[PDB]
Amino acid sequence: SSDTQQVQNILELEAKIPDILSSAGKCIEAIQLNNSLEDFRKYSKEFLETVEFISTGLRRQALELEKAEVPVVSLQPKKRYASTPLSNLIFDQSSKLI
Amino acid sequence: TEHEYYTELVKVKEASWPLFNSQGSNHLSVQYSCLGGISLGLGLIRMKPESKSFEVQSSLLYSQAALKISILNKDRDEIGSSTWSWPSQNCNSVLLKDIYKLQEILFEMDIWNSLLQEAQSCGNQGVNFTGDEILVPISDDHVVRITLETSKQEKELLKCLCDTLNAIAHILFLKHCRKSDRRSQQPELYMAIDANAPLILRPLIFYYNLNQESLEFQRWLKQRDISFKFMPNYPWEKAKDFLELENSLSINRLSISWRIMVSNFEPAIFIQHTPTLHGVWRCKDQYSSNQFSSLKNVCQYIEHHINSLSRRSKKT
Amino acid sequence: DNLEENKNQSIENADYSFSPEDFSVVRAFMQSLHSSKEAPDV
Amino acid sequence: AKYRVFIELHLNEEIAAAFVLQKPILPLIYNILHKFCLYQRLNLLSQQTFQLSRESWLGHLRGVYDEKPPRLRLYYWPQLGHYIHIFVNTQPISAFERTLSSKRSSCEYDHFLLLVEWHHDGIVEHVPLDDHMDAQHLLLLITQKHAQLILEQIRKELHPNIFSEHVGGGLKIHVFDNEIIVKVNSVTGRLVLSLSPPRHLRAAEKNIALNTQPPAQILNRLYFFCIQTQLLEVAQCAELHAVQGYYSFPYLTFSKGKWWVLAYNVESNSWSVRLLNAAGQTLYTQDV
Amino acid sequence: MQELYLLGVVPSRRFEAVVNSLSKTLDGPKTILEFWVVYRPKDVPPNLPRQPDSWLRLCSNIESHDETDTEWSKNTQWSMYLEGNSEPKREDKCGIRPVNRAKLTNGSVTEFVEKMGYEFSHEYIIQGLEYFFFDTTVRIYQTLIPSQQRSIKPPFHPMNEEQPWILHVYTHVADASNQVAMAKAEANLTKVKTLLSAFCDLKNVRL
Amino acid sequence: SFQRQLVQRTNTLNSSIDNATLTILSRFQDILDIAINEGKDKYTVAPEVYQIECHTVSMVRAVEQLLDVSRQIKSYWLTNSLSTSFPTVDYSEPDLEKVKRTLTKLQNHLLEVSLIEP
Repeated sequence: SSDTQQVQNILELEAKIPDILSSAGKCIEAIQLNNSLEDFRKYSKEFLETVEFISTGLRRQALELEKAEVPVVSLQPKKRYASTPLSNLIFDQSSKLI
Repeated sequence: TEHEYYTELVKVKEASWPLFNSQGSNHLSVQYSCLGGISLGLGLIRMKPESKSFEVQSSLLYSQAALKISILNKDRDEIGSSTWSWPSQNCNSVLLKDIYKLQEILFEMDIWNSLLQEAQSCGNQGVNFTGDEILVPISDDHVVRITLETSKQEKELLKCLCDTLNAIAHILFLKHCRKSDRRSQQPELYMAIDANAPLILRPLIFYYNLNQESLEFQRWLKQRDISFKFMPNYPWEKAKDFLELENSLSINRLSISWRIMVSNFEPAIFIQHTPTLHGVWRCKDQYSSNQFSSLKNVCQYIEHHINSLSRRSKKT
Repeated sequence: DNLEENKNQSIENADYSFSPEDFSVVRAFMQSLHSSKEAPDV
Repeated sequence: AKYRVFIELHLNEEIAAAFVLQKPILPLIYNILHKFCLYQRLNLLSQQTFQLSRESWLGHLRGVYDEKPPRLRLYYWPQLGHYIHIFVNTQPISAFERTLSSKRSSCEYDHFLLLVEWHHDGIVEHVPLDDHMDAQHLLLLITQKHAQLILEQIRKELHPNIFSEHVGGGLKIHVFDNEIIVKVNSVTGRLVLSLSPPRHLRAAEKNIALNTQPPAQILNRLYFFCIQTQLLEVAQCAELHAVQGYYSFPYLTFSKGKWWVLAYNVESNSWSVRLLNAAGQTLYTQDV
Repeated sequence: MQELYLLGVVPSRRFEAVVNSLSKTLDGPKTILEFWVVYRPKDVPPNLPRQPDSWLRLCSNIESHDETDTEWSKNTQWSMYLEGNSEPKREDKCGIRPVNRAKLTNGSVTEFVEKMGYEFSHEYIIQGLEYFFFDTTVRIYQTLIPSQQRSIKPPFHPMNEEQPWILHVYTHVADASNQVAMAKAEANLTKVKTLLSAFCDLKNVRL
Repeated sequence: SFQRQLVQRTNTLNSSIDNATLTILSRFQDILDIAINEGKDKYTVAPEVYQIECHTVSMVRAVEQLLDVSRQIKSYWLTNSLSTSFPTVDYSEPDLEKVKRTLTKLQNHLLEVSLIEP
């Protein structure tokens, strides 16, 4: 778990959310089309975990966002003047011209 | 739509690039000039459903740009030619290629800012600019004109000169980036004009007037055929890396001895030559030392010897 | 056009940079033109 | 393509508006077609000024654009300021009004122009415009005329003794020239001794930046001093030490060696001898 | 020379991130190593100010100089400081104290404090990095105890197992009388304060 | 202080999250209260329909709020500083020798060099 990896973990969370719609619409459908209280007991029993796991997953990922201690405000960059790769790059072209 | 995007951002962040949020546009954006140079640069990663693959918007003018330099003739017909170039990249994605062309464009815009800005101060060496071009009057009626890109053996030799003029300007440019570190170099400031000039181009002129003058002098001696011993000692004669060669170009005095040979009996007249970059012909004979400026005075000074010493030959 | 959350964060100086500015002043073109067409009437 | 869309709309509205009211009919579109391309002409200029602010050439440029009918306010270098205005304008003339027409020749257009004011001169000259034109070139022509007026002014402030060509105040000193072209943008004339100039730079340009004294008395000092720079190089043979133990009057006082003391001199310029201590026998000659 | 100091504790637990941050938003880093010495006045009766800051502080860059040498104690470059107390009830805005950067060059260096009658007192080694910002500059502290008195042989002794890194923003006013220069300086430090407050908590501290 | 900033920010995030989830679950939960049919007056049924649709829209909206949070968090994970400057084409490390011979030769172009000597 580092840098981008948590973001990828968030990708795992991403698939779950939209379905929460149809699942609810599935639950009602059990008392609707299926006309069955028991199957509604089932899918309603399933439906809540989509809520709980995602909610707790967010609260915990955010807690990770605090543990990482990434600053609340983006830093203003200095006008970077001479990272080495830029230097030996330009030098490389210099020899390339020579 | 979602998974397509932030994964691309992962593709860039994996390549280690700064990232920053924008205004209400809400897209994350690349600090494409991470290697830096002078000015900051940013670019939003615009979504491109039309091409699926993302493309980066930027305020930059020309899609392509480089610091072209060229040699005008007496009729200003072009002879030499050059254009700045970059080594090829091997990106896993088109977008990163766009980032590299982007950064190189910002870079060249900044180097143009440099030569244009110096072009103000260095005009007292005779540098000129109409704004759209930069005149550099020199010997044999020529102008080393310079312009940013919009939107038999002599040709090879001059092409090598173009390589020098083009590359070294960038090297010195990087040296200026090093000088932006703000050590505040007091002693040269009074040797300097106004004020924190890049000094990216002045030495380049300096070695040229040096070359032309020493050349003219040697031709002055050859015209009457007289022996002499030129004794160079360039700062760049000694370097173990480009970092030292970088410092080889400086405001330092450049002494040059000139043990001219005249009499087959009387001693050679030492002729020190020390052109300071800013802020020159010191004769020294059998009689006494002298300090000139114009080379012609040096010539007539020799003429006093070819005259009066000949009269000394006539004394007995 | 027609007419011309807390996401305030951005780099300070920005410049040199880019940021839309998706559109500007183009409305002011024609509208200055019609405000001016009525000018002789005024 | 948005321009091909949004523009046609309102114009097609007004074409109907011609029939909603009195008949004009066509020319009303024509006028609207100009100020459009004229107003953009300001933006395409005004925005460029900002490019000359945030980028080169940095400061001394901040022409604010205005929300009213458009109004630029370019500024310049500090000097105890100075500004240009630019506007569209309407100037009907009879000379075409009757001599033309009755043909494929419009009566009223009417009307559109491009003002270019040139203040702090009292001239307010209406300099010609002719595309291509940029935010730069205006400023260039303006600095040219303005600074050249400063050149001719100082030329009036210069001594009669030192004649100068109209080319740019390029005053002579036998024989070497001292061109004094004014620096573009910020002043302090970029004079060129003649290639690469010696220390007089700091004595001049940087000293001119000091702002103290008129840019003339200093130049007078330069004309006074450079001749000495020549003669001292010519002073090497025959040690004309130019001892100042006599007097610092303009006539000058060379000495002699290797030995009351005679005092060879030059001033007019002409050959001259004035042994003195005191002030003894004197006489003049004119060779070469 | 009225210095405008600032202070900022850095836990060592998070110290590297601060470095990676500052390097990407400031000039430098430039390497910092130095060997303080204090030589104590010893005179009675008062009025001797005999203040804890009144004790003199000679300073000497030692980094470029090689560790193996033992005669560095005089051969090395040296300087002298006073650093008076910060002005009273100075909060919010940075504290301000007088400072005087003396220098000297002779084979006789340390001896002079005895020539003033001063004798050896407490001493400590500093290590860290400096960061330029035009005029203003920020240096980060580590007050390592030397392995031996006047010895330059590593390891040097930490005050504790987890020594805080002592961040220190400062700038050097040429003279107190110029409220204009004071304004430019307070402005620059204000901008620095804003610049790095995002990942650190600087504050004025009395001295 | 540096701490309370991230802390309170975390408080904002948790607040928006709990509010969104509670919103969804509440709007769904009250539909069952609205679910009753028989025994109601014919007029009383009518508002309840609109209430159903509005509760549903409220649910989908809070669902949008969740993604709105997700984008925030993603933005926070990309606003952090890079560990290092990025690698590039360091390949073909440039020679120093040719540069010297070229500069020294061109500077000595048409010139009769005569060694050095002390």
